[PDB]
Amino acid sequence: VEPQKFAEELIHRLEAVQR
Amino acid sequence: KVSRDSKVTTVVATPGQGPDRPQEVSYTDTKVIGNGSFGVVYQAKLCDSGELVAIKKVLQDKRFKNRELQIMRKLDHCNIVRLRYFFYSSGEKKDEVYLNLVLDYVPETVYRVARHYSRAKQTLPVIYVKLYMYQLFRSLAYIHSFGICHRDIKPQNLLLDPDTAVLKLCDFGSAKQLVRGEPNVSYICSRYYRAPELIFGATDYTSSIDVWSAGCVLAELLLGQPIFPGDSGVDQLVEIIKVLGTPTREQIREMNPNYTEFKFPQIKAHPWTKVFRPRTPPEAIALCSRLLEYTPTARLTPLEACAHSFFDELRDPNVKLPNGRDTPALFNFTTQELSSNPPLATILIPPHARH
Amino acid sequence: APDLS
Ligand SMILES: Nc1ncnc2c1ncn2[C@@H]1O[C@H](COP(=O)(O)OP(=O)(O)O)[C@@H](O)[C@H]1O
Ligand SMILES: [Cl-]
Ligand SMILES: [Mg+2]
Ligand SMILES: [Mg+2]
Repeated sequence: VEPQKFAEELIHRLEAVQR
Repeated sequence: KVSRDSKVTTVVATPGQGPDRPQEVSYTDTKVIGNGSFGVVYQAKLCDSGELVAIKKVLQDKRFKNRELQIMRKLDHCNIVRLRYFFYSSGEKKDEVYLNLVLDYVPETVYRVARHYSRAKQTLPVIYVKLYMYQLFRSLAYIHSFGICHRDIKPQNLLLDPDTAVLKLCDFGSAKQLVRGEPNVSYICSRYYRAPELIFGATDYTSSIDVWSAGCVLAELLLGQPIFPGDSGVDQLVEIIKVLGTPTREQIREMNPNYTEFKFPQIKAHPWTKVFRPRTPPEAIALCSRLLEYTPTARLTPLEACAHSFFDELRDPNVKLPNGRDTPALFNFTTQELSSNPPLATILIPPHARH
Repeated sequence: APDLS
């Protein structure tokens, strides 16, 4: 689980749910 | 050796405690109460005593470090399932060596009891929440005092005797004696119950991951369903952030320093009182927030959790079970399990409990 | 899934 790839997915998910 | 009497299976098995002094053990009434890739789980009746036992049969020769037998042999606690005997036999795979663990049989689990209330659309009464959560923290305090981390805390691993309301922790196939400064596998918990440091791929975690799993169990009991579901680690992490809010840079560094320099969007925290139902006790919410913490060192220790005000009802001298029986043993603390914080015995042992 | 040997 490379941190670069994992962080990108998490940011993309958090942006979608962000107000 | 198998001989007729029902079919009586006779083996020479080693008792869990004391030095290795194997003795003949006879049992019958064998039936499967579980099955998985680990091996097979059987129920049996001991011929001598007639007591029911569970026999977990596994192939303890594999790539993974198999500490299960050695960890269980050291454990002797009223909230941890006892290992009566262990022996070796031939398994389904020919020419292979299978380990057999003979444990006290326990009929139910926290998950099975909880699922009934979910199906019935009721809520698990808070007295059972206090009783079950309190006994789990005692078991965690005991194992953690030896430096052992369960690494698989979840409702399916919490056995119940609904008559006595006694909880027994089990499934030590993932436990490990964590060594400060020795890396560990980061994929060690189960879905919905992995601490955020585990989800971030940390290999330097501690026993506090068990405390996070306990908080997940506690929220699940209060909620009626898992609080952080999700197939993947990102999915579960999104659930956590949506409740706890985006972790700070210092909180991220406490979990895994490799992620400190990423720009995670700031998501506002959802208040705990809005997470659960309006009828939820305030002290349960208070205990939950001190368990589900981003920074692993901020989470309560298991011994500290037992002293929480949410468990004050259990320390009441006139507390009784819903069925009428007196509560199980709750204040018979040994100095071993009180090692981390001996002064907590002032709160842990109520004045009536001392004779 | 214990620690790999
Ligand atoms: N001593 C026991 N008595 C009754 N049921 C048990 C016992 N041990 C395990 N089980 C059942 O077997 C299931 C699997 O748990 P266990 O065998 O301990 O670990 P694993 O899930 O790795 O096989 C649990 O959900 C539990 O209900
Ligand atoms: Cl015979
Ligand atoms: Mg299990
Ligand atoms: Mg296991």
